[PDB]
Amino acid sequence: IKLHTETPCFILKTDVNNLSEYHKRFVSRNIQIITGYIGDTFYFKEFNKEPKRIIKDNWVEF
Amino acid sequence: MMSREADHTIKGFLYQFNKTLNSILSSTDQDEIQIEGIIEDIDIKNSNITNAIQCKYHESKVRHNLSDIYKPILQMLLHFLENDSLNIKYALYAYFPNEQVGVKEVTKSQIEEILSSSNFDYISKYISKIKPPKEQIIKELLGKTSKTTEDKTRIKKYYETSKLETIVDIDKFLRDHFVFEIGLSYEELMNETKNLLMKEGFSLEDVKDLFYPNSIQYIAELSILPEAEKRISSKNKLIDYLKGNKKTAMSRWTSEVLTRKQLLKVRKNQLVPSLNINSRSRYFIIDPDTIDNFDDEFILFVKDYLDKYNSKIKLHTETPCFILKTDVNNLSEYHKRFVSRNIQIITGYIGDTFYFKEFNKEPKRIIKDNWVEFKARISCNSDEVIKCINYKKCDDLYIVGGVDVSLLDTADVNIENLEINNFRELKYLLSMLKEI
Amino acid sequence: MKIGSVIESSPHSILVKIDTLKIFEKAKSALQIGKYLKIQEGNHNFVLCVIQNIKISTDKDEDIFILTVQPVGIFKGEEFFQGNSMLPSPTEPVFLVEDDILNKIFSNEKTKIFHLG
Amino acid sequence: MKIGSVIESSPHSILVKIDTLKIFEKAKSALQIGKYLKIQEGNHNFVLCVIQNIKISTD
Repeated sequence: IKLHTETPCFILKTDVNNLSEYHKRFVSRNIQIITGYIGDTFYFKEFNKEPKRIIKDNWVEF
Repeated sequence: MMSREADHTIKGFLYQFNKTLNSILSSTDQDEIQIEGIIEDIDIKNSNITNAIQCKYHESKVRHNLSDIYKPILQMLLHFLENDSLNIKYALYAYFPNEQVGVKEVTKSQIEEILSSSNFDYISKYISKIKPPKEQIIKELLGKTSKTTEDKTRIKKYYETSKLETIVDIDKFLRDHFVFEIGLSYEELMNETKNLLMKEGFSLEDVKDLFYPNSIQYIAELSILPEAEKRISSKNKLIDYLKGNKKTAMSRWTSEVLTRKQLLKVRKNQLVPSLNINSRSRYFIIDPDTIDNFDDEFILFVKDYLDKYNSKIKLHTETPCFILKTDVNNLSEYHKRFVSRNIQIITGYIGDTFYFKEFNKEPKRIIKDNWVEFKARISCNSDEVIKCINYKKCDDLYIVGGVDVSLLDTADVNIENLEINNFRELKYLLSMLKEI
Repeated sequence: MKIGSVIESSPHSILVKIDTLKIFEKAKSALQIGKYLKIQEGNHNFVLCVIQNIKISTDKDEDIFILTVQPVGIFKGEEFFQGNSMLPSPTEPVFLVEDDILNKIFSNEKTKIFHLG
Repeated sequence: MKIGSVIESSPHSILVKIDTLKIFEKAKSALQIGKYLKIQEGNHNFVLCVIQNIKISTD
């Protein structure tokens, strides 16, 4: 948490529905990811926000 | 030009209130009342019906002037034209400073001379339906959308001249389906009602604001239950004490404008003590299409609720929750409308799948900043979200509109039914709006 | 308007801390000994206080701006009640005082008034 | 522990620690100078005490 400070970005050649399915599957396995889609509309400010960290609790937002 | 049906409903409501107050005054022992019973609806499965009666009176007059009770009697006869099955016990109530108190001399001739009325409004409204004309010309004239002065004059002359009969058993209506007692004016009897209610401990203004409306509504609600056998009542003093407990229990659902301004009010001062604690969990159960312009004002209402009850970073440790009554869809559009306004919420739904762990998580907060992960929970009325609500119970539960409160455990939960029409009312009841 | 938050509360005194240098310099005139501040309490109530002490410190890299205030009453709803038995909870904002509240304090009746100053 | 716990007992004074903010805010009216408190002393006995000072701060 204290050393790895940057977040990876995976971009896929798929559609939004497959992205939602992958989001479901990640959430099932307790992996916090952000897609930038609320339904069908993309959002600039959601996608490019830095994750918050609480080093005491070893928590990263996504 | 307001519809006359609304005025008739208002008159029926006034009769319901005054007859209920009469029953409350006469509630001494074993009353077993059947107040009201017709709301001008479709289904009448269980009768439990008194009548749709009206109480109208002019300023002051020794006799009943002229053409006074013509509207109520005409409406009563028209309603009787489609009345059957159990007997419906009609009545007519009025006030007169100097008149015979009790049943008036009403056997046969009164109606025959009332039926001889020659008013255009009466003929167009109820006389035509009760007594069909014997001419095709008059039938065509009545059905016309627009009527001229000549048509109205020909109509009036035809009804005054031609003797028209009817197929309704008038004498049967007069013998049983009517009664006319000259009563007292309940506007001046409010003081006597309060004095009679001022026989227990109670209080001075508590009877005025809390006990009397609750008694009126509870008695009026005795006949709205689907079961027709629930009206069994005996020893009215004991049920009066039971209602004394019930008024403190419920302490809401006031009908008229008593002590209450704008459209709804007076329930505000009772919600203030609970709305003054920082660390309290408040769950809202809203029913959309019961609130005007819900789509364009829900987000602003949420913003104004959170900028007052979820602003403090350390004292406001409880996350509000808004369970709407919609489908699993239509939550994405609300989420989009919240994101565009920089408000962080969680739904618990990814597409159409609900997640138990995503709805019961406590938001991580950082006190050096003013960051909370999410500020509210907004979901639908499905079974899994109700199970989540039951898993983590709230301190106060606000029911807006008519929503099935079943499947919700109420161990230590205060239920606060709030009937409203728009978001100004809700803002005023939650003390985030000083005026209307 | 907003001035600071409470650090330490006692029935004798309440300690409030100023947010930043900018806020304190903006409202330095209003923060003198004998003037009035209001501290929220709950979601609708306020506790009026009078400033007794000011103590601003920048020893090394420690910015400290502490006021000591004393409650004189509580503003429940739109009415004013005297007393010193409310004790606002820590981390509670301090909001200065507007003219409407002060005017409502010195209202009394409408016939026994006496304008002195 | 409806209200709190005892952190110090002396023949003249007994110090009591409140559990949480929620408890203090819920029962703030009852916790004023001059009011009364019960402190469990054993399994059956109780000690009735009068509140004399309140001090609420941040650690």
